Amino acid sequence: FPSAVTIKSWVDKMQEDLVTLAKTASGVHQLVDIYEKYQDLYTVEPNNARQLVEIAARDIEKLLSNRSKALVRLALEAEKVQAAHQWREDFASNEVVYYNAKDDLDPEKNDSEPGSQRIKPVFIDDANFRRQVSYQHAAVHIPTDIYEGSTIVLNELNWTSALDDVFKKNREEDPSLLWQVFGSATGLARYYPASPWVDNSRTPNKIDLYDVRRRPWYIQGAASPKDMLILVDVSGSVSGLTLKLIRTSVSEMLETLSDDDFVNVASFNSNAQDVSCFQHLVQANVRNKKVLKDAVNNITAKGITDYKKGFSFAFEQLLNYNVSRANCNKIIMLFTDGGEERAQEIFAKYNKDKKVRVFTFSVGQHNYDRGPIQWMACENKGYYYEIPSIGAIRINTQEYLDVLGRPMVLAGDKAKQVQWTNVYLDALELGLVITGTLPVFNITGQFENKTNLKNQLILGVMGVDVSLEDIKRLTPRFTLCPNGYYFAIDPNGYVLLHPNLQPKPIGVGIPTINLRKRRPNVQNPKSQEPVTLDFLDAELENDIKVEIRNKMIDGESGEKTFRTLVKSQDERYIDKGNRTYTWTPVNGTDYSLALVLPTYSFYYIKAKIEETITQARYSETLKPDNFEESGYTFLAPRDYCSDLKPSDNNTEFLLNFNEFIDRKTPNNPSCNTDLINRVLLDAGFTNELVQNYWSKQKNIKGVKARFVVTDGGITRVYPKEAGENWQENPETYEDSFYKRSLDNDNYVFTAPYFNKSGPGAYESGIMVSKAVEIYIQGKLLKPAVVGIKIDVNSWIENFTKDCKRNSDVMDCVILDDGGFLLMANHDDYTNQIGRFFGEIDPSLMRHLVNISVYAFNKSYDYQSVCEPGAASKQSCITEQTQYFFDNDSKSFSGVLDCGNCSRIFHVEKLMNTNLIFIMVESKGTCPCDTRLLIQAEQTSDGPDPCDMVKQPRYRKGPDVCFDNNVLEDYTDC
Amino acid sequence: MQLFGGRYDFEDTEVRRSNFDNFPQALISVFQVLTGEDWNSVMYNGIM
Ligand SMILES: [Ca+2]
Repeated sequence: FPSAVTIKSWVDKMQEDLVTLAKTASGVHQLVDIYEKYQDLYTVEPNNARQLVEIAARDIEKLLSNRSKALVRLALEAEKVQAAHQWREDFASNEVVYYNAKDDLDPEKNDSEPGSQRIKPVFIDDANFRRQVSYQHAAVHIPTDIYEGSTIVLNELNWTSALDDVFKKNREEDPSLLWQVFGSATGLARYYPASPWVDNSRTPNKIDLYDVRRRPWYIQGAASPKDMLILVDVSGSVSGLTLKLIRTSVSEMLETLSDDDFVNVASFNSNAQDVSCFQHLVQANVRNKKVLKDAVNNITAKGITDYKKGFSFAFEQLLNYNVSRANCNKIIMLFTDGGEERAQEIFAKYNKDKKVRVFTFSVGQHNYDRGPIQWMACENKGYYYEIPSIGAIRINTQEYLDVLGRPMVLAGDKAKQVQWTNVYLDALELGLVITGTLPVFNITGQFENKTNLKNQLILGVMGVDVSLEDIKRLTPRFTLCPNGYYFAIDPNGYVLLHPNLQPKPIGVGIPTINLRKRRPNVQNPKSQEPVTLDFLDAELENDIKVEIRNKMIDGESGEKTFRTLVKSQDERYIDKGNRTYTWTPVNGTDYSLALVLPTYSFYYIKAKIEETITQARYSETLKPDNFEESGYTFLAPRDYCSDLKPSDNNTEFLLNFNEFIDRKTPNNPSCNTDLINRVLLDAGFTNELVQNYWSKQKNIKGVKARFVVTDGGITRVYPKEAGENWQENPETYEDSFYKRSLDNDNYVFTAPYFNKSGPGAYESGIMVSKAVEIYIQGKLLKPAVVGIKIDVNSWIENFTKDCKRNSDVMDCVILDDGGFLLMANHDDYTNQIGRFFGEIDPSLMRHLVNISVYAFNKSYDYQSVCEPGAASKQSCITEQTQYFFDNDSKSFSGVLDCGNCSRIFHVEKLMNTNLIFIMVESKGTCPCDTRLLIQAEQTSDGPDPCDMVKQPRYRKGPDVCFDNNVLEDYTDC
Repeated sequence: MQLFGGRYDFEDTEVRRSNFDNFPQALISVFQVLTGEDWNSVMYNGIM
């Protein structure tokens, strides 16, 4: 076994060769000098990371304020127009003319049902809507199993017909409004601009189950946060069909809870016990609701009934106050069948003062007494519902928000504040949106106090959408490096804006399906959940980010500079980088906005090209036909001007961009002149580099492709034969290697992918990158990244010239920070270049992690797609592992004793890069292998929420709470 | 009412009206087995 000194000299010569090749062939220094030699085509501007957050916060506040002013108008007009409605009950001679969405578009139907008359709209096509909209009238959605023609439905379609003009004037007052919707308490939903519903009833094969009264925005704007305690009855008498209906009902009831509401599911049969692992009110987010549902589906029925025990347990759960609650509505939902004990004793002993409501559900077709249940219901300010079949569940397990809303109405004008929803996916396929709701009150005879019987309930809820592409336009991120960004936060932790919030639903657990119990034509339902992604679950979690989070949740301003691990774009690496979080509150609302800037990003470059001759000269360079003189050129698809749109076919986009910049003079009337000036200046610099330097040495020994990726989208790969071998993204802010090589202060090797279909091992090469770095006025800058693709063969032969090809005395590998194989010494390893080393030598890798050369961090990805297990794709949680260097010491000598044998190894880190040379006794010596050490997204289900509720994250609640008004009616049951 | 009294606790939505739950409903369920009409289905619920 060679000594330490010879190995050190080997890695010294190897590192020197690699670094000098990359430095003298990529052209780092030359690009630096040409970025520094001009100093007159551009200027250096500062990023005042406080002024930026303030401006963005005010723009967001102003946008949400303009969306608020368009809501109080709708609500005023709706209240006034319904007050003056006469309630006619014969609609034959006076037809109600309206556009029922989800009706057929073939122009020869002419339905005209009794009392109603449809409309055939024009349906122009639109932007800001990925569909066809008609700005002439509002569309109506009526749930599938609600007849359109009932005197209750035909009346809503009468007095709502006077909303369309306020819809129109709101829209023409602010042309960037998305859907406006009035969702009323009779199932209807009247939205504008009209657009055909995505699922017709049975014109396609699939059904639509959309009830505006179950939506998050409606259930939010129709009541105040709750403390529910579902009290299932698992006595022996509920066995049979009653138990099945109780399970389905409890699940469909949980589906009506949001993240501000707290819930727990008890269960009593001569003994009151919890149904799950919780034992106190938990926060009712997607994971806790999943736990509760999975625990309720296991309920069995056996024993005697005892209402006193169950109600003692429920009332004692509703008095904890040692935990975090919503503190607003204390209600008990008793799911039972029928009984004989009303138990006045417990109701006098626990809520003699009537603070806790009771809603009693009597489920099934049985012959038991319901007198006691109705008494419990409408003695404790509650209500009484009957659920005889699976069809009545959806309508009875949602109608208690008519009872909970009485105090909000008796509060009057005090109870009309716009409040914004979580991020969720639009039902008309607009992406992710937030909706702002405001309830609408029923005031008939309000100046003389006539009825006040129908005037305790609301009519509906008025909502208006705000897409997240509307918010991501007020936070422009193109004067920051690929590393800095904006992100906002609820008073709940959940994230509203992030670079890691994707349009997919948040996954829970591990997906399991039983293909052998699903008829092919049954139309399974899909989902309703919001995309509630916590802030600590979008990034890596320090205990300083926990501090920043709990500090910006309670509306504080400030700043904090620290050092953190950042996970690269491709989830394979980790970098120790400095960051600066500066946050502020959004004044009008309860959001908080933060900006993350990495020091070295406090200055940016502003183009100053005004000599139109230089502009035209630079613009000449990005034209396809002269590629052989400048190299394949990609241009990032940013919106430089209003006309052209990102094409996703970058040749299409480059052609449109060139024909645009020449099709309109450099006057730039409607163009984002800063983006374009920067792109053109950048193209000039890059082309000058390519012509003056890469053209002189047309071919080098090891190089395969020399590229430059910079700010302004300009990507240039020199030999066009290598332009077909650029699998990177053209938007330079998504180039993983770019964001990685900006962090590091040296060269970075990107190990290619393995066993993924494409040119990936020998045709392309191994990518090496270094970030250009210039000093203008003593100000650091990193404007571009230069690179190289190293030929594998030349590296092999420089590697061999004691290691010999296919030796069996020892193995000699080269890995990177991340544990990925780059250059081996066995011709079967070298076959699998780019694979994780713990997959081809697990013992050595576990030992390396043990002796503290490779540290690792594990995290969860909550929006993943998986193939379902056994118990097309589903959404799933995937655990991700990432390895990196922790100790900054170079050499590590030792020996692993793998059982009755021992192989000695020596590892040495090639300084000035991120490479580690390992040399070990051969693996054929010891016939040991524990098991592979896989680094890949492993589908998991943790963390266990049974333990997170014992010590939950910080959270602040809404302080407006409308319950317990003393002029209520509560003569209903 | 002893043998099949309250044992028709089936987990489906199928309806079974001829059962032995109370006396007026066990008398009707016995009269029908006595007139030999559809008595072979009152046996399959009792066997299942
Ligand atoms: Ca017969």
